[PDB]
Formats: sequence, structure tokens, C-alpha cells
Amino acid sequence: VLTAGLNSQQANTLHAFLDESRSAALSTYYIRQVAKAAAAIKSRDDLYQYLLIDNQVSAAIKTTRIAEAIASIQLYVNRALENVEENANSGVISRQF
Amino acid sequence: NNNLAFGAGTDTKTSLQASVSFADLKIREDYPASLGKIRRIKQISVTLP
Amino acid sequence: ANRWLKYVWSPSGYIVHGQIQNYQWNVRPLLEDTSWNSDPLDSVDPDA
Amino acid sequence: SMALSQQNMDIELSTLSLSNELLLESIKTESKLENYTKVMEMLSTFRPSGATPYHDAYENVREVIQLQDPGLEQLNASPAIAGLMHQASLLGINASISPELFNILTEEITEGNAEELYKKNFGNIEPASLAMPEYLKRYYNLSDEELSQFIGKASNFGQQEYSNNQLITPVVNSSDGTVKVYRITREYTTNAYQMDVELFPFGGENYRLDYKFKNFYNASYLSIKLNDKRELVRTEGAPQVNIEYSANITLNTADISQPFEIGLTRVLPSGSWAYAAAKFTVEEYNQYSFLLKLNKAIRLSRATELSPTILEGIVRSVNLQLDINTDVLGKVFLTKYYMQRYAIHAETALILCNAPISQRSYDNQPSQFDRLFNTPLLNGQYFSTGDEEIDLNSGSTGDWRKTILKRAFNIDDVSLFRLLKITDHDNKDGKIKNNLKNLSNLYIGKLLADIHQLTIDELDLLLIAVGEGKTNLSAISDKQLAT
Amino acid sequence: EDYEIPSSVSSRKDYGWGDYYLSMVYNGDIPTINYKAASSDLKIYISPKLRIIHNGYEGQKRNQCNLMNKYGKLAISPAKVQIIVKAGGKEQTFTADKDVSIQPSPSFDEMNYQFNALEIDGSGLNFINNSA
Amino acid sequence: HLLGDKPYLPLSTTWSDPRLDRAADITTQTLTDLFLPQINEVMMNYWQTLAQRVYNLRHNLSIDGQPLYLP
Repeated sequence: VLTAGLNSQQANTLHAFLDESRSAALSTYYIRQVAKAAAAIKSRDDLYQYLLIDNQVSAAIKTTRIAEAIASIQLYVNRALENVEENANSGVISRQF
Repeated sequence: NNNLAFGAGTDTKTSLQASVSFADLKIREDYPASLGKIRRIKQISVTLP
Repeated sequence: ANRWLKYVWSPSGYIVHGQIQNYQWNVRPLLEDTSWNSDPLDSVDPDA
Repeated sequence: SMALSQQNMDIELSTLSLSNELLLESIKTESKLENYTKVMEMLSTFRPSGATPYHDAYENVREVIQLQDPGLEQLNASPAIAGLMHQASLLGINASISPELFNILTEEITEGNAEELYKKNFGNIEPASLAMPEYLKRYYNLSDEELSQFIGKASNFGQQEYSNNQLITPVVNSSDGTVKVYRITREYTTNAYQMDVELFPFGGENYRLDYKFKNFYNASYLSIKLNDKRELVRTEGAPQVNIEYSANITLNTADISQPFEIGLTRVLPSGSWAYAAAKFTVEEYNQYSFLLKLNKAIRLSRATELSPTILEGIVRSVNLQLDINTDVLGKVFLTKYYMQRYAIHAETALILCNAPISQRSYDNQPSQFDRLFNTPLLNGQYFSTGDEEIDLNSGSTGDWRKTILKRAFNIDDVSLFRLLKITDHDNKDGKIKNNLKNLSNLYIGKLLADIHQLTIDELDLLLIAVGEGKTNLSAISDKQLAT
Repeated sequence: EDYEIPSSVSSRKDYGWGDYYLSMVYNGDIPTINYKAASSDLKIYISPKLRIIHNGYEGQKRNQCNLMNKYGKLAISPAKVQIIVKAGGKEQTFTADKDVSIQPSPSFDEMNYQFNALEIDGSGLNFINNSA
Repeated sequence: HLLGDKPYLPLSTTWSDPRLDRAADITTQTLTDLFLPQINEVMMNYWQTLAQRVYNLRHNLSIDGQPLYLP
């Protein structure tokens, strides 16, 4: 009810605030309660590296669902190629792509 | 380093000196740090109304 | 540049004769002696 | 499963919101919840085990109502509605305290439940790791520098607590950065009734050895000794009754890991002596490493944006030390209200909560008392010790301390006298009673004059106009003062 | 040589109860598995959780535990808490007092010895039709 | 990742104000070492540097902190 009374110019600052606060909260929960042990996530920085998405960005950054699907994959690939990831498949890495 | 005084030379005792510390002008603070750290004087001109 | 640094140090380790090694430092004197000297060398050359 | 539709390409979304969708789905999936609404209302809202029990609806309300510039003054502007809510609701909005955090803060810490509450507020985290700064900065998302402010979680930093014949306090390793909790036990063995003793750590093996007399003996000197052999404290002359004395001594693990006694020998001019002693032991205990009190200090500080350097004074000055409850929060919320409502210092806001101006100095800063009365050290100092009953009437005189009082309240003698009447309308006499209570109340009448455009004479004209005439600050409750 | 080794295992092949049936090893897990392969070498890292429960044998023995556990406090010697690993033809033994950084508080409901990483020599691992 | 956590480096506030003849404590053929080291900002700057670079990516700024509006 209260949210409903805002101008879009204000709703936008509301969202920026809520989105940044919420993510910190959800991120922390994830790390402590639902993250898997095998992925040794200790902080939000690792959470980024695992889920391939940055949860510490400001709300000012805009994107698209596809732009995030690309990028999140590119990160995955880059870490595979740089041997950050432990065991990428030998027959896949050699592919021309 | 921000004062007025007469000189203490041998031919400057009757000269009037004024001084200013660059550190107290706070020039650096006029622009954000992110623009660069090396901030050096190019030229100085003097106006004496 | 990466490859050449690995001749001195590889955080991921090295393989020798197919064996997985237990060290990162490939320069014997850097691998050995993992403590700081308590007494610095009294010199002017940082290389000494 | 993402569709390659046009709408996933040409619609700009914020980042974070996409991340929140991902985490909410992962979170909803775990624990099998029906919707994101459950993830938020149940799981995130009531999960104290982690950095925070995040309440989304609370923040949704709080942020928008704060976007509404009045800061809830618009509700106060309309008493018929403001009066439908406990003042706490309004205060609980101006401070970032969600209902779950409120309940956490308001529950009192019961030592018999130190483990029981630990398991409520923390998951299965052994204190062994929880207690380390490496873990703490992570658990709480604090700067490692802030962890140094969160030090001394004891009843005091100076004269600490004692109960059931012991002391429970943290001791800091100054170069390691770690802190461990120790229990110092004190049993009486000799004539403690003539003279007492207390031992407080201040670093590892570093102790403040305090003593006190109940009965005067004409000692030529006093010698306090470890196991009656190693001198710890040397005091010359006959020591006095009801005077607290102290010294910094060293007691190593060889001296403190086993039970030991500290002798208190009052050596007379004759070869005889009178003595008192207590048996002490100092041990490190996992049994006390719960620091639930810290969990609160951290959460409260971030909800209030009151760094420990201001906050400890706020909570310790208004209630029993080593705990937090509803009453404490009341003062915290009220302090913030005034700080938020007027362009004033947080200490000013505390005083307006019917708090005294403290004589204690700390953290490389002057005591509150000194800030008001000795900063203007007019060739001597004012002490509020009941002695300097300076004549403060209009046509009155005194030494520089009178001048200090004039200066302290920035008013002349006529107004200074009136200000005494403002505090106490029965104090029509020619004096200051010279204690913190009335000085603090003089300061309050002045503060009411600083927060509103009033002169001292006007403070009374208004009270009369309102019907608050002849209010004694010397007898005003904090509730009445806020009112 | 691509090696497909799961990154986590939580299933059992076998299990059992203690001598007096007043306890058993709790159905625990190997929450993390990592590895490095090389021509003619292999290292597998097992980072197990050994959970002990004072769960007695079903029947009067479980009931004795229920009382043993509810009416007192824990005993278990961490030096003898251990994991035995056999890769093909080679064996290694690890203990909780060496390979666990924090020992669990004594209790009877559950103790969990969380191991850091056991380094396993996989060069002795014998494959049949590429299965080992 | 390579740097790991920034270390905590507490500063000492203790000094004995020793006399010079005593201060001249030497080696041959309550700290043992009367004087203390400084922080080594060159190394500390690696965290400060990365922190800013990351900050900028997170806040949509360019390499020097300037705003940018990329498509």
C-alpha cells in the first residue's frame, strides 16, 4: 500500500535500495545454509564465481536476461580455459570453438 | 610558512616579504583523486591590485 | 609471460616424470627455507 | 530453460534483481517452499543464524516511509493517528530494527542459557572458529578495524563486575588480534572483612590488582603479595577506608594457572601486621565463549548506526551493564530520535533522555562533564563533588568556578539562577548543590532553549502558557521528559 | 585419460554398530571429492564427515542408548576416530586428531569429525574395462 | 584469490623513550629489536588497487573512475 503511492522517480530509488539489501541477505543465507559443500563457497566473492553472476553490483547496472546468460557462460568458459576450474574435459577444450 | 616579514639578507633587510605554503592552499582537493596523483605546476603569474 | 614465470613458480604445482609434485617453487633456494631471516643482512644492495 | 524470446533481449532489467531471482529459486527449492513469499516471510525473516534475519516487508515499509521526507513527523503532526501506535512503532521505523531483531535485542541474556541461546542465534558453529576475527568479520561483514571497537564486552572497561564469587571477561592479545574469555575466581581466605581485593586482566598475564579497606589500621605501609611471597603492590603510608586503590602487576601462568592467593598485609609501625586475603585462579574458558552480548552489540550498532564509542555510553549509562533489554532500547531509540529531530550531538540526545553528564573519560576523549565544565578551565577545575556550593543567585559572587558555570551554560547570572529554578523551583537559594544531577538538568533547560528558539526567561513563560509551569527536572521521569 | 570421479558421495555400501550396540557410525558422507590426474599418477582428495551417533541396535539396545544419552554427557577418543581408504591395491589411514582442525564438543546425540582432506595415492588403482 | 585476505596489521603504541647510549644496542660476531618496521604500502596497495578496480566494475565506472554508458 505504501509503495503504491510513489512516483516512478521514487520507486526507482526504492528498488535500488531494496534490491541491494535483499541480495546481501539472500547471498548470506545461501552461503551458510543451501550452498553445497563441494563448491567451497566461503564468501560472496566465491558465490559470484560459482553462480556466475555478481551479487555485489550496484542496482544502477542494467542488463537483459540474454546478456546475463551470455557473460555467465563466458565466465564459465574462461575459468575452464585458465584452469581455475579443476577438471575440464580434454576433448571439449580442444574443440575449435 | 604563511607570513609577512622583512628579509634577513645583507641587502634585503629593507625588502618586504610575503609567503605562502602550497600545502595550505588545498589545491589538490579541488579535483577527485581518481583523476590522477601527479599534480604539478605549469606556470605562475602575479596580479597586484 | 605466464609460462616463463612458471619456471620459477607455479601455484598449481608441477609434474615431473608424470608424477604429481608437492611443491610450487621451482628454484631450490626459494623452495627451501620458508622462514624469514630474523637478522637482515646489513647491506645497501637489495640484491644481496 | 530460458527461452530465447525477444523479451529476454530488448527489456532492461536491473542486475541484482536477476540475482535475487536466482537465489530465491535455489532457496525456495531447498526447504521445499511454495513461493518466494515463503522464502522471505519465513526463512529469511526468522533466520538469526547468519549475518541477518532479513525482513523484506519491514524494509519495504521503512524505506518508503523514510522517502517520505517528514521522517514520521507527519504522523506526529496528526496526534489522533500517531496515538494509535506505541511510540516504539514509530521509533522502530526510524531505527533499522526489524521485529525479529527487536525480539533478539529485547530478550535478556541469561547465563544459564548461554549455550541454549547460542544454538538459537547461531547454527552449529563451534565457538572455536566463531571467536576468531577471521570468522567474525565474515559472519558479520564488519571491517577488521571495527572488531577493535567491539572490545571489552564486560560491565566496564575500568571497574568490572563481580558475582557468585567471580569475574567473566575477554582478554585481548594485542598483536594477534584474537580475544579469549577468562574466569577469574575469588574466594576469601583471611580477614577480607577488614580489607578486600580484586584482580582484573588487561592483557595476557597483565593484571589490575585492586584493593579496598573496610577498617582503618595505622599501617606504616601496605604490601600486597603473590602467595604471600612476591610483592605485587607497594603502598606507603596508612591506606584509607572506602577508597578504591589499584596497580598494574604481572602474574604469569606459573602464578595463575594453579590456585594462588593474594595477601594483603597492613604493616604497622611495630613489627606486627594485620591482614586480609583472597584465593584467586585465572583460567581460559570455552564455557564462557558465547559472547551473545557481542552478537547484540554488533547488530544493534549497525541498526542504529551508533559506533561502540558512542553506543556503550548510551547503554551503560541507563541500565545494568552486561545486558540489553527493552528498556535499554527505549533509551537508544529516543536518543536517536532527538539526534534525528534536532541538529544536535548524539550526547545531547542522550542527555535529553534524562541521562546525566558523565564524569568518565575514555577512548582518547574528555569526559562529558569535562567537555561542558573543564574545557573552559578558567585557571582551576570544577568537579561536581558537592563541595563547591557556589552562590548562583543573580546578585551573587564566587571564584572562577562560578564563572565556569556561567560559561558552561552560556548565560548570565540572572538567567543562571533562573535555570536553577527551572530544574528545581524550590531551589530559590544562593547556590549550586554541585552535583551532576542538577548540572545536567541545568544543561537540559538550556538544551530545551537550544533545540527551540527560546531564551531562558521564555522557558518558564512557555511552561506556564502550556500548563507545565513549575516542572522540576530534578523530579522528571524520562518518559515525562520526552513528553 | 579423462577421469570421471563424482565431486560428492552420499550413499552407503555397508555399515554397522559398535561392540556393545550402544552406538553406531551415523550414516554420514563424503561431501567433497577433488582430484588431479597425470600420465602415470593420480591423486584423489577425499574431504569426509564422520558422524557418530549413540544409536543403539534396534530393540532393547536402542532403548538403553536413549537413556544413556538423555541422562548424562559423553567416551569417544578422537585419536582413534579414523578413515581407512583403499584404492585398488594400496591402503592409507587417517585420524581425527591429525586431519581435523576442530574437534566436536562431546555429546551423545551427534559428534561430527570434519576432515580437511585426505590425500589418496590413486596410482595403485586397478581398472577393469576402465572401471575402478 | 591469489592475494587472499588482507592481513591484519596492528600498530604498536609502546615506546620506552630510551637514552641514546642505551638505544645503541648492537650485534656482533620489551622487544629484542628496539625499533619497529612499517607496513609496506607497496604490498598493501595490491589490495587497495584491486578493491578500486572491482569497485568500479560494480559501480559502472571506467578504469579511472569516470562514468560510462555502454550499450
